[PDB]
Amino acid sequence: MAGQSDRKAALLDQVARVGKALANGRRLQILDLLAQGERAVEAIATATGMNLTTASANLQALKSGGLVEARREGTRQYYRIAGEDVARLFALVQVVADEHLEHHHHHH
Amino acid sequence: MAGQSDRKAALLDQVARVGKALANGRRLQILDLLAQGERAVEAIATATGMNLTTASANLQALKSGGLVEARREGTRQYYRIAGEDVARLFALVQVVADEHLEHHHHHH
Repeated sequence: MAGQSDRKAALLDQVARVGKALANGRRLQILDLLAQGERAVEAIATATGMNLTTASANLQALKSGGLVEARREGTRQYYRIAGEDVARLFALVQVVADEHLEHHHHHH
Repeated sequence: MAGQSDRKAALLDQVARVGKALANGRRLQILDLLAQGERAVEAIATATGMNLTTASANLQALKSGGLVEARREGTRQYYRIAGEDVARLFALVQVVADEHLEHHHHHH
């Protein structure tokens, strides 16, 4: 209670940070693809129709946000969602948006 | 038959939209405040130390993302989290953020 703890602003900073990474749309194609399995940069880029150079750039953007991480198998860099925390969050935002855009008139 | 149709792309646009709303720290504080109950613009503005007109813009942005809804009674415009689903999202990301905000050292 002494004074006030504004450290929560750093918490909001992290929330905004992951938001900035997610807010793009095209980079969500990466998350969606990684949710189907962890993949190498070459695989992710080509599959989504993006250049490897540009992919590495925005993968680092997602990595710094805290969405994805990278593992080195041999000489390939495989990207995977940092943790199920972000994975389930991405699944959540997909579902919550889906059932709102597809607001079905359930009626029998 | 159905060969190829990229419909998921529009779904990602909606996700990017809510991401932009979450990418605003000043407005995230409002979400944490409105998670405590529905309150009129005047109350929200004063509590945060922001102008009513500016707060309205902040609130409108959140509402446009689908974060909060406008529940009007009498002569007051109360803002509240659009749904429990959305509240659980903000709660989730807040927990995820906090979980990464200094994980500390557990040596017991």
